[PDB]
Amino acid sequence: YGYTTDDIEFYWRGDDNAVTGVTKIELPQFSIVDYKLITKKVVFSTGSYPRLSLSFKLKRNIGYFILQTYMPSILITILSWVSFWINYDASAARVALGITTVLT
Amino acid sequence: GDVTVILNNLLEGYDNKLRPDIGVKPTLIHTDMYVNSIGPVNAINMEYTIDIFFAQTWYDRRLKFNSTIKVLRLNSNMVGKIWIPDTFFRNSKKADAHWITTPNRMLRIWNDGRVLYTLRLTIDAECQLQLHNFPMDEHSCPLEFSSYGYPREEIVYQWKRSSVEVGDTRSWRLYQFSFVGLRNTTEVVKTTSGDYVVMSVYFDLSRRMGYFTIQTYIPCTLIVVLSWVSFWINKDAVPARTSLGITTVLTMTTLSTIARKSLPKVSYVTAMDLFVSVCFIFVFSALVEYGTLHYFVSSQPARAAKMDSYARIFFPTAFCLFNLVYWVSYLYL
Amino acid sequence: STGEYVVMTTHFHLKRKIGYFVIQTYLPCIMTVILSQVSFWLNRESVPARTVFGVTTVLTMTTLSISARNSLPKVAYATAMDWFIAVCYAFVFSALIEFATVNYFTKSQPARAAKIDRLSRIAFPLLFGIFNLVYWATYLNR
Ligand SMILES: *[C@@H]1O[C@H](CO)[C@@H](O[C@@H]2O[C@H](CO)[C@@H](O[C@@H]3O[C@H](CO[C@H]4O[C@H](CO[C@H]5O[C@H](CO)[C@@H](O)[C@H](O)[C@@H]5O[C@H]5O[C@H](CO)[C@@H](O)[C@H](O)[C@@H]5O)[C@@H](O)[C@H](O[C@H]5O[C@H](CO)[C@@H](O)[C@H](O)[C@@H]5O)[C@@H]4O)[C@@H](O)[C@H](O[C@H]4O[C@H](CO)[C@@H](O)[C@H](O)[C@@H]4O[C@H]4O[C@H](CO)[C@@H](O)[C@H](O)[C@@H]4O[C@H]4O[C@H](CO)[C@@H](O)[C@H](O)[C@@H]4O)[C@@H]3O)[C@H](O)[C@H]2NC(C)=O)[C@H](O)[C@H]1NC(C)=O
Ligand SMILES: CCCCCCCCCCCCCCCCCCCC(=O)O[C@H](COC(=O)CCCCCCCCCCCCCC)COP(=O)(O)OCCN
Ligand SMILES: *[C@@H]1O[C@H](CO)[C@@H](O[C@@H]2O[C@H](CO)[C@@H](O)[C@H](O)[C@H]2NC(C)=O)[C@H](O)[C@H]1NC(C)=O
Repeated sequence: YGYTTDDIEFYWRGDDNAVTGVTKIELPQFSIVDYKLITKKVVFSTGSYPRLSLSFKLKRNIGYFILQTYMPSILITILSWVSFWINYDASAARVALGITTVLT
Repeated sequence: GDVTVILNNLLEGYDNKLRPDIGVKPTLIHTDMYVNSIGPVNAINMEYTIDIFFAQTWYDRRLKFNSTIKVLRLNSNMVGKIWIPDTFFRNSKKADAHWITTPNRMLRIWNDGRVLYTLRLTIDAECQLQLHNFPMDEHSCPLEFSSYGYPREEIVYQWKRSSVEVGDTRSWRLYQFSFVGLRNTTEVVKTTSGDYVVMSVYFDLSRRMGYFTIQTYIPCTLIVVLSWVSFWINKDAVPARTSLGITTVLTMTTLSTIARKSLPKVSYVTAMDLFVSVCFIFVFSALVEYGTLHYFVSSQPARAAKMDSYARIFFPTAFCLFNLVYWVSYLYL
Repeated sequence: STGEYVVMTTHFHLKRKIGYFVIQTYLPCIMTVILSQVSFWLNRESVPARTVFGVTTVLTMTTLSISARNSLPKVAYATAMDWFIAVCYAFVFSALIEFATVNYFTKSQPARAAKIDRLSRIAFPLLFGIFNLVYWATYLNR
């Protein structure tokens, strides 16, 4: 914050072992694909300051979503399709099915 | 009187930045605890609250006096003037001491330099619960602590024989679980700074069934038998049976949503969502069965007449079998 | 482990007010049970009506149990409200089972069907009243 690039210099110690403990991180929903360590300088109205960046790339898991909100949609659409086997004489059943599926 | 003179002579030429025996040998610290209450174990955040009375005792040859009084008993007004080890809990999400009305601390300096330092803590420790076998799951998840800046060559911790002593175990907020035991452990870990002596206390929790038994299991089995009730209504009344099936499916999916909303987002299949999925399948199979029955009535009536009585026996037997299998398997696993 | 300490204790005795739980659980449960027993006075020819009655009352009781269990802590035993909701669920399920039995005996032994229907028009309300009296008496005396 206070010291510009002619007063302080940031660098990672090792440049690849500076950040450890990533492979041990378990997330309930995501999965750490990789992580990058960047060293650069930013320029503000008051000076040029050093900067490091630790950038993770989280990839989201899909199992929970399939079991939670994709399967019910497919089963409700199939429950809508069953109305095609019902004969056209029953007007209170096919309506029922279709309306209920729409609501769901 | 003369205790003021002793306290003044102990703090004359005293540097509270240098551990006792800074360049001789590591400082042996004996740690004890007193678990007041193990707070609620919420699985959503994979954490659990605990309230303890952390006691640390070590030897300080600089706080060594020679008078008639054997022990100096002091409040938290002299804790910030002597050396105090920087013990921190390595798996605590958020923890804090108590300050009402006066900082809850105690300092007892014996005659030969032996110091006892006790404080009250409320630690929100972290433990990644493996939410398989849910809700028939058992966990054993720890509370780890070690020095922060002093490696193994400077600070060595060591349990006492009767170190960890739980309280009454009855007025605790362990709702869904049940305390079954504990065990202490000492190891050495490697860090970018050095080698540290890490102590651990493992608490064994067993999830008692109940809330889930009455929140999801009974509702879903009662929905299954509700879906079976349709097998006895006459096959000519189409709208009644279609309404039965579709509303039963709707309630089933609502109950599955709630049951999964109980525990956090996990990408694997537990033992509860498996149950609600089997129940869903049952209801869907009863509905497609009635659909095929109604479709075959137009083609061949005797086929449907036999199919109805076949299903009336085939469904409850398959459900009893499923239950038996499921329950026995998980209770043995 | 350190010594003997003097401890001053102060208990504040409390007593829960049942008005809100009455209004939001016991009235909906009782009204659902009544709406369910209404399905006995409908004629035996209207099957879809009684089926709707039964199914919707069972669903209402399920959602009522769910909404009633949310207010409390996640406790691992059964409360009094839990017993009341269980008994009301049993009553609605028994009404549905009776309708199913009547429909099963209809068109084959309609005398027996009409007999059990006219008997269930009196057996359910008296049993529910007796259960209400027993429950309220044994739980308000304490
Ligand atoms: C970013 O900014 C943040 C905000 O500025 C900043 O947070 C602040 O950090 C500082 C330092 O870390 C904190 O200051 C210290 O706080 C310690 C305890 O903190 C707890 O309590 C405070 C409230 O403090 C009141 O209550 C205590 C306990 O009663 C009193 O001791 C205090 O004096 C104070 O009392 C006044 O206020 C009361 C009303 O509350 C009145 O009733 C009372 O009459 C007084 O008027 C809480 O706010 C804290 O919560 C925060 O911190 C926790 C930490 O875990 C967080 O979890 C939480 O979320 C909050 O963030 C916490 O609960 C004090 O003990 C400490 O003072 C001692 O240490 C200093 C330094 O060593 C000494 O100089 C000082 O003299 C004190 O030592 C004396 O007392 C101790 C008692 O243990 C003795 O052992 C010791 O020997 C010494 O006694 C000697 O001297 C005495 C005179 O001093 C004498 O009487 C004795 O006889 C003897 O001779 C210090 O005040 C500050 O609270 C934080 N503020 C906030 C809002 O968090 C943060 O760090 C910054 N971040 C970074 C990266 O920099
Ligand atoms: C103080 C009260 C506390 C009790 C607690 C719960 C009680 C539930 C509500 C009452 C149950 C039934 C009410 C009295 C019986 C009705 C009277 C006429 C019926 C009858 O004749 O009996 C047969 C059964 O019908 C029927 O009535 C069939 C339904 C009866 C039981 C069905 C099983 C449902 C299970 C409920 C639990 C499920 C979920 C619970 C969480 C009809 O036919 P029949 O030919 O045999 O009659 C032989 C004569 N012809
Ligand atoms: C707490 O830690 C102490 C010290 O490690 C354990 O005490 C040892 O217990 C074993 C078997 O019980 C004995 O063979 C050792 O002699 C004991 N050591 C000392 C120094 O007393 C104690 O068992 C631990 N508590 C547990 C695991 O619950």
